[PDB]
Amino acid sequence: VDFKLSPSQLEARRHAQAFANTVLTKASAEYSTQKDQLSRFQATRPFYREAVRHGLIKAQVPIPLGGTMESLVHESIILEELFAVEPATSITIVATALGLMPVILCDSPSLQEKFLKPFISGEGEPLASLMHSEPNGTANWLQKGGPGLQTTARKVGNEWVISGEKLWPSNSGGWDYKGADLACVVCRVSDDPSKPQDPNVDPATQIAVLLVTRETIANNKKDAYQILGEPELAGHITTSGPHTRFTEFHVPHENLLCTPGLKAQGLVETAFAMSAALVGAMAIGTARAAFEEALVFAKSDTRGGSKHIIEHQSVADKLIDCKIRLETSRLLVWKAVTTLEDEALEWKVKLEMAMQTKIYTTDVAVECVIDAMKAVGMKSYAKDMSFPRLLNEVMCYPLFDGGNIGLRRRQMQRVMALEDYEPWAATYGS
Amino acid sequence: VDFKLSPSQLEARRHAQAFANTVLTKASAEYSTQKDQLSRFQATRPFYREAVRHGLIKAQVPIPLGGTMESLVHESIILEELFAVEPATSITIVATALGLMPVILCDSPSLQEKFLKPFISGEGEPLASLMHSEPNGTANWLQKGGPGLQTTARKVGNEWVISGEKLWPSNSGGWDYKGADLACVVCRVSDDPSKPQDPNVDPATQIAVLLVTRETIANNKKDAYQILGEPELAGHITTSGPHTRFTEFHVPHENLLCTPGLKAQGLVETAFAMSAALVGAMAIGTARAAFEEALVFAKSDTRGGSKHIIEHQSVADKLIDCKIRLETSRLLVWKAVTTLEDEALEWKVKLEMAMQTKIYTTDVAVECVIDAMKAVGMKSYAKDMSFPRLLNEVMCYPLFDGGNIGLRRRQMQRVMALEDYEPWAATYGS
Amino acid sequence: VDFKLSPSQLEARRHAQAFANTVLTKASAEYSTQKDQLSRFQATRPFYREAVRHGLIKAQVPIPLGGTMESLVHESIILEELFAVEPATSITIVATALGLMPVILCDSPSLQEKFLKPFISGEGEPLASLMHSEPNGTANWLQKGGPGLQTTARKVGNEWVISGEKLWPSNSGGWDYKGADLACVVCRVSDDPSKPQDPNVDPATQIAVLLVTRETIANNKKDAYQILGEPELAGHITTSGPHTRFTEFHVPHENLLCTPGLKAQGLVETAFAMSAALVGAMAIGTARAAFEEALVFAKSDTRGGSKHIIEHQSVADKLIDCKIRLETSRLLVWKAVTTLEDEALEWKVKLEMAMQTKIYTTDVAVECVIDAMKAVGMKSYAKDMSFPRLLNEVMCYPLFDGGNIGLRRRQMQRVMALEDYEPWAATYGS
Amino acid sequence: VDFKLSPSQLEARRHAQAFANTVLTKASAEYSTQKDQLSRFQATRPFYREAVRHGLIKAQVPIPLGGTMESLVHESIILEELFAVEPATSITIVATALGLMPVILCDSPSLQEKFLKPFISGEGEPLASLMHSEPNGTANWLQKGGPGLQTTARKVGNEWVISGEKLWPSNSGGWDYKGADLACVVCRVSDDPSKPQDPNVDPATQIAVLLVTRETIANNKKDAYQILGEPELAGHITTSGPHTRFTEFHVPHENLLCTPGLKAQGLVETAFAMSAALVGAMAIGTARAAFEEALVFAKSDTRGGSKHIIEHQSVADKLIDCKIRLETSRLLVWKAVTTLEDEALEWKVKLEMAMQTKIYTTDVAVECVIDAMKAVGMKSYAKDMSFPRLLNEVMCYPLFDGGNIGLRRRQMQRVMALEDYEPWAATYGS
Ligand SMILES: [C][C]([C]([C])[N+](=O)[O-])N1=C2C(=O)[N]C(=O)N=C2N([C][C]([O])[C]([O])[C]([O])[C]OP([O])(=O)OP([O])(=O)O[C][C]2O[C](N3[C]=NC4=C3N=[C]N=C4[N])[C]([O])[C]2[O])C2=[C]C([C])=C([C])[C]=C21
Ligand SMILES: [C][C]([C]([C])[N+](=O)[O-])N1=C2C(=O)[N]C(=O)N=C2N([C][C]([O])[C]([O])[C]([O])[C]OP([O])(=O)OP([O])(=O)O[C][C]2O[C](N3[C]=NC4=C3N=[C]N=C4[N])[C]([O])[C]2[O])C2=[C]C([C])=C([C])[C]=C21
Ligand SMILES: [C][C]([C]([C])[N+](=O)[O-])N1=C2C(=O)[N]C(=O)N=C2N([C][C]([O])[C]([O])[C]([O])[C]OP([O])(=O)OP([O])(=O)O[C][C]2O[C](N3[C]=NC4=C3N=[C]N=C4[N])[C]([O])[C]2[O])C2=[C]C([C])=C([C])[C]=C21
Ligand SMILES: [C][C]([C]([C])[N+](=O)[O-])N1=C2C(=O)[N]C(=O)N=C2N([C][C]([O])[C]([O])[C]([O])[C]OP([O])(=O)OP([O])(=O)O[C][C]2O[C](N3[C]=NC4=C3N=[C]N=C4[N])[C]([O])[C]2[O])C2=[C]C([C])=C([C])[C]=C21
Repeated sequence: VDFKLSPSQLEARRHAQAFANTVLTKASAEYSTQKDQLSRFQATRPFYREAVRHGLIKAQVPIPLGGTMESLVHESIILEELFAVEPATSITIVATALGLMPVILCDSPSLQEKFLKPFISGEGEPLASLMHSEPNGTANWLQKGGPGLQTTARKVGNEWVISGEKLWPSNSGGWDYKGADLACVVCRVSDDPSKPQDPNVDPATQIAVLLVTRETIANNKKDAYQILGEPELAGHITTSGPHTRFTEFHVPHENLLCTPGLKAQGLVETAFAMSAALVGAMAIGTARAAFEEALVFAKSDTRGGSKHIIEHQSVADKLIDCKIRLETSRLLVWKAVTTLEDEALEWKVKLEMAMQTKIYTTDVAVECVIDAMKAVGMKSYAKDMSFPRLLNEVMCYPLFDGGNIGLRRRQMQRVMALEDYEPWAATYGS
Repeated sequence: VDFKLSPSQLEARRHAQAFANTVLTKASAEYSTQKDQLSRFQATRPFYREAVRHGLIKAQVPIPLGGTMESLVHESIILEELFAVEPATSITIVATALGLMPVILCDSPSLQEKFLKPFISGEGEPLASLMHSEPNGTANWLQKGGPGLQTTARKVGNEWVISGEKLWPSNSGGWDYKGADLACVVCRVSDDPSKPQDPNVDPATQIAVLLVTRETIANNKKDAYQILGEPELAGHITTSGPHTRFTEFHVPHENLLCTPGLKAQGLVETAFAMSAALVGAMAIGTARAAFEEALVFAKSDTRGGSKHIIEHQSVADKLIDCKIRLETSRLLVWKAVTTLEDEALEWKVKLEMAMQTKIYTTDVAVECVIDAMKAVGMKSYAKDMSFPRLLNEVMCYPLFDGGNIGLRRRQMQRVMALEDYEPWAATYGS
Repeated sequence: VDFKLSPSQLEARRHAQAFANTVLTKASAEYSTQKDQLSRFQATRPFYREAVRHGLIKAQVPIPLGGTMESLVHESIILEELFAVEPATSITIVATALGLMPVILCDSPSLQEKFLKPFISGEGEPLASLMHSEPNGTANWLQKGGPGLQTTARKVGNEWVISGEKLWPSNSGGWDYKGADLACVVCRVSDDPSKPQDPNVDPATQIAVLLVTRETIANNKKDAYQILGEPELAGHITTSGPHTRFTEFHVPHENLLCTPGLKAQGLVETAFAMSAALVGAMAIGTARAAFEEALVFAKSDTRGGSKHIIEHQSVADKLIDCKIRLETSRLLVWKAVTTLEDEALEWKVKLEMAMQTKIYTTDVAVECVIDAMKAVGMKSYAKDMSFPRLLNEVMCYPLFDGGNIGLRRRQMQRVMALEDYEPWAATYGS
Repeated sequence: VDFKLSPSQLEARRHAQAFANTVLTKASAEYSTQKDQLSRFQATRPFYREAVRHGLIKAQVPIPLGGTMESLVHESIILEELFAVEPATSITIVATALGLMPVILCDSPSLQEKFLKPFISGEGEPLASLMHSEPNGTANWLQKGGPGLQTTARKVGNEWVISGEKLWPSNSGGWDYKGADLACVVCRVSDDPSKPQDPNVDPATQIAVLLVTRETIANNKKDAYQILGEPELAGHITTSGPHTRFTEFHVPHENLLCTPGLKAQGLVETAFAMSAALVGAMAIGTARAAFEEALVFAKSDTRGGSKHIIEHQSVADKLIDCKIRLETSRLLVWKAVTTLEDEALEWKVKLEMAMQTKIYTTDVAVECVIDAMKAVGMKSYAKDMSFPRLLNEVMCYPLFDGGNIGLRRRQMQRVMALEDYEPWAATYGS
């Protein structure tokens, strides 16, 4: 085994560092002057445009599909660098990547070519979004005997009609709330939403994914697609994840990601599994920023003492703990993404590895930021340092992209409970 | 041994609750429309004025001195209730109480009856502040051979001349930056601030506390007392702890709190030890609000499932951990405050108990808020819930009023290292 | 609010200390030469006798019933001192107290008078045991639809026939496997053992507690009561809790503790709820012994350095954390035992407090011992120090007397799930 | 970046598993009957003999030196499989590897060829030991101005005379207390052991390593080399780490490992850094055995419930936490040993990675065994399950091979304090 980065991986890092260093660094000056979530988001459009220009959006699509993605390892390296500087715009990129994953994973060349085109063109500010989350929650969306998703779809002729509400999906409403360039709406098939989901059926067999573009939205009545609100977040204040309501929203049958059922649910699961693995790079990035800033401070400040505070064991212990969390996190992420790319491995093995990664990396990231603040002391509580922003943003990772308590841990539990569970299949094989 | 509350204490809670729900609840609507810390602080004045009218300020001065204080247990019960609703103004009350303690503890009836007059009248909005913290830090202010406090004082004629800068002292500048009604400036005696502190002289033996009032500031040149800035805090955004600079600031000798040296340092230590214990009440209040909001949510929301999330063991485990943290914390606080009033115990014993409380309560309060958020899930990240504000505010406790890593733990370590260390003196007597 | 110990409580500690230092300290030299669990337990008999003579068994019975129990706080204080020195015999005293509680709590004066007699006489060495635990576990014994207790009682004429196996009940077989002087066998009423429990009837309504004595066993066939094995434990190597098999074991109807059903289940719950609060005293005692031995070592050993290791911040941090855990634990236990004795509080509130105590104290105790060993270093791993023993014994508390994960946390979760759940009822009343 | 294993690495795992299953599993039945440490240690000799015959000893010496070690990753895999079954003998192999390390790392083919010969012959049961640890401790053996090592050496004619005592060195005395086939005694140069170390000279410059064989001991007076005792350990009851007291022990000048000073200290530091990295493999092996035993139990036992306990979220949470700690640990170890073999990275980087590994893996392994026990419940406390043994064995890891609190963390803190500290050098290059 080896951990020596290839020339292209080293370049991806270099390129990624130069980007946010010369681009993202100027982001705050713009959105910091906005009064609301949406305004802040829109203020980042120019920076997203640059991301596109630098080919960071095209890098989210596989080469075989006209993109420039090299591997999940390159992507993890790039994300770490971006989040280590500015999550703004960087989060918009990962959001788009998620929105594209279902199409990238489906087995319909014509569908991919048609919907991925604006993302591989390298121009404009194409936004993608995987609309799954709902106001009532989704941790139990696959619970047999449960209500199931409240966003339902029914086939009426050569088209589908969507009804329901979504909440949290990133960039779902695009820059101007008239829809994202591409949205994968996850729905539960139901000819009559008024009637509860059959408690005897497997919820996964009721899943359908409908591709919704700005064109789709413009072909519908205005009251068929509307944004009820834009949540004000504690951190990631420039991100958009509106509360959207679909009322008799018509979608062409040609926009069906795939045959409703297990195949559709499998695509959503695969997309979220790959995302869970990459979320680690985001947590590491944010946590690393705190660590390096505390490290720099501890090695150059005595706090009125006779020596740099890093000389005090208690301070060093905190920093040591931070370093270890980051190091173990990155290794787990790399192992996860590489495991996901190993065709010879069973999906259950890949899913477990991805779940572990998301759970661990997001939990310790919070601890790392807090410990860094304790080591720095009172000064870390003022806005003149990065810590205030970092705490609010790191607290999002353990909650988003499938909270650890309600979703990820449960998905992992399920796999571990299987009779043929192979604990170390991803390491020593079978 | 018993824990039953007396009618006096039960009344304190009710009054604290009534005040917090009638006055404090309306604070947000006022300071939320302000742009900066200072403006947000000034916006809380009408609320501080109401606190004074409710005798909350006079309740910070012991009856013998003209106040109406009943006990530290009453004060803790009050603080828990106030902070469980709105830290704004509440933090101002505790700040004034701290700046008052030095005078309350000194054995000079003359200074007391003179400088405690405006705080017991029950009129206006008198602010007191203990100016100790400095821009370079204070965790090593007593280290032998170190730089020592940067705020020095020298005797010139029949008055003292202060030179140096202070940073973080609450309400130190007052409502209009013209100085707090009463300020206890902690300085290091030095005839020449140009030369470093004598490395062969014990720092504590050179500590002096000068009382500075608005009048004192008015009797000096405008450039002798200047506010250099107001730090933007991540939490407790309505507090004021400016960066003050003293330049040949002349103070009457009659304003010396006590003899310079160990007696002055003792007053400061004692004041900070008492506040350190009461901080636990503030931490509990903040952490309780998070626990309760999460508890209510878990017993009323199913998150799209078939049952309330509290029925999920993982969720219950989180709520249970928060409950235990809050429970153990309140008991510790109560034990600490009582121990501090037990004149049958040596100071080292009281000190150690006070440090234990501050270290434990503030540390677990952070974990309690975070665990609660993880239980609630994604929705806890939206500002429509209290969690966003609670997280920011709670992260201040482990850092302020003497950080745990640099100050409190060191103070406790010192006592434990002593030859006559009595581990359980506060419990099973000495 | 008062933590001042009365003269009787202070006297209880002194008495326990004297007993521990004069008697318990000599136990090790006796059982250490035995090659098995039973033999080691028997070797402690000549030590239990002393406990009886000192009135330790009599102190397990309330005064109104002929005992000398002063209060649970006295018991808490006594157990801490006893376990801080030697778990041997001390655990046997706790075991007897548990086996006596059902009778102590029942509403049958005649029954109490009859069966408690040999325990309040202060003669010989009477052993009591609450036989509840079984080979298949008991965490789900009250689970509706589950198999329930595998030890069942069948009413045959004027006698009860017991069938099934018990495992873990402390000293249930007495000193010679001829049975404890008094055993409270918790059974599930079943007219036909070969048939599974009825999934339509609440398990709690089928619980019966049968009193079994050495006489009852003598009145039965030899193989109607047999010890199948004596588990070799990791710690508390002198305790007895055999695997017992009841085959057509006849028990006089008069030996029925009370009316089968909710009332019987109620007695078992209250008994285990009271012990759950007291185990905290046992955990504190074992952890205190580790902390004190690490503290003494740290204050007198430099480990080849130039100063006592307690001067190193990392060592101090460990000691500080152990002290806090011990401090918060004792306060919780006292609050719990005090709450349990408050006749003005609903059972729900008392049970909740008892669960919090058992969960917190036993969990934190394990960390306290481990941290003490890390602070001491390599030396703590040799049997020339007492850590090796403290580690194995402390690890028992989280698992025994109702495991935290399967039983205690679940009982607490249930209480919190209730619609009328009052979080702070035990502190601020209703 | 790649984690895939080569055919040789998989073969190494299969070979280790076969050896542990066909040989190590029979060790317990042999040493369990012995009464003391030495006797137990001696009972493992036949098993160590088999290890030799299986070439496991020769596999501790690099291929360029005539050994058969393929790489540190192969070694890490072998150790994990061995310790997952039986630490006995396995720990002996590890001890020998550390003892040979100083010679393996020195730049003298002549010395290497001469002293490594018995260990690569593939016959007998040769033991090696790195004698560094002492009765007074060694955490501050390099502290400037401190006592320093108490085992001193002085040059007399064409040979050296050793004076002092060693405590803990594994197999230092050999199978019959006549000495290990090879021992690297770490001494502090001093012409007069009665005089204190010069507080003006860097301790590292006075370090000397002398090679002592059974022949060396046999060529000295019986009173010059004597075992003063064999500590009884809580775990790893078959390991030997005598208390030796060199008295005017004469060693040939040619047996000097290298020139006294930083070079000698460098060899010790390097040897211990590599051991620290491999210790993680041992911790993983032990923790893995606990995890797997609890996993199997949780999937096949309902504990009197209606479903396997793994179906309970609190139980799954414990197993998930264990799995994650194991996964992150193996990855950190593989990364560490790989970093150690990277000739492109400077020492400080390799050292930092090695310390992080020892610190994380050993600490986390303890938590894993405990969580596994809490998951299984009461049954884990009985010796009919392996948990009791695993708990005692895992607790040694955080303390031995350089405790984390006194040595490892201090070594890491030293590196991080360096002005040229490159946090991510091992990952993203310099
Ligand atoms: C993530 C994403 C991004 C872009 N990235 O990728 O990075 N985003 C998104 C998108 O895109 N899309 C979608 O759809 N979405 C999203 N988001 C949202 C989120 O993710 C969500 O919401 C989450 O994650 C989920 O939620 P949660 O929280 O996890 O769940 P719920 O349902 O809500 O629940 C809550 C709670 O409760 C409990 N539970 C429940 N259930 C259960 C439980 N437990 C146990 N068991 C069971 N069964 C728990 O506690 C939970 O937690 C997003 C967001 C944001 C902010 C951003 C920025 C982005 C995004
Ligand atoms: C608190 C108060 C209030 C009002 N109350 O009472 O509630 N305030 C105040 C006042 O009033 N006054 C004064 O003076 N001040 C104040 N503040 C401020 C604070 O408190 C301070 O600043 C703190 O606490 C302190 O600081 P810290 O951080 O703790 O310390 P420093 O110096 O800074 O340091 C840092 C760090 O470093 C380290 N270290 C050092 N040294 C050492 C160490 N370690 C170890 N060892 C040693 N020796 C550590 O890490 C530390 O941490 C305030 C504030 C606020 C915010 C408010 C609101 C209020 C107030
Ligand atoms: C405790 C006692 C003493 C004397 N004191 O009090 O001190 N002892 C006894 C007596 O006396 N009696 C009786 O009866 N018993 C006894 N023991 C025994 C014990 O306690 C028992 O066994 C326990 O505690 C119970 O068990 P656990 O473990 O807790 O449960 P189980 O069933 O077995 O289970 C296990 C596990 O699994 C799981 N889970 C289940 N289920 C569930 C779960 N989770 C969740 N959820 C659900 N549902 C968990 O993980 C659990 O853990 C005793 C003992 C000993 C050792 C001694 C020394 C004494 C005694
Ligand atoms: C390890 C080894 C084996 C074989 N392997 O490799 O696996 N072994 C050995 C050998 O071989 N050799 C030698 O030499 N040794 C040995 N060992 C022993 C051990 O390792 C040692 O001893 C340890 O680790 C070290 O110790 P510690 O504990 O770490 O240190 P001290 O000095 O003792 O100390 C203690 C304590 O204190 C404190 N501190 C001190 N100092 C300081 C501190 N803190 C802070 N700072 C400073 N400066 C702390 O707390 C510490 O901890 C061994 C063993 C065993 C058991 C085995 C089985 C084997 C072996």
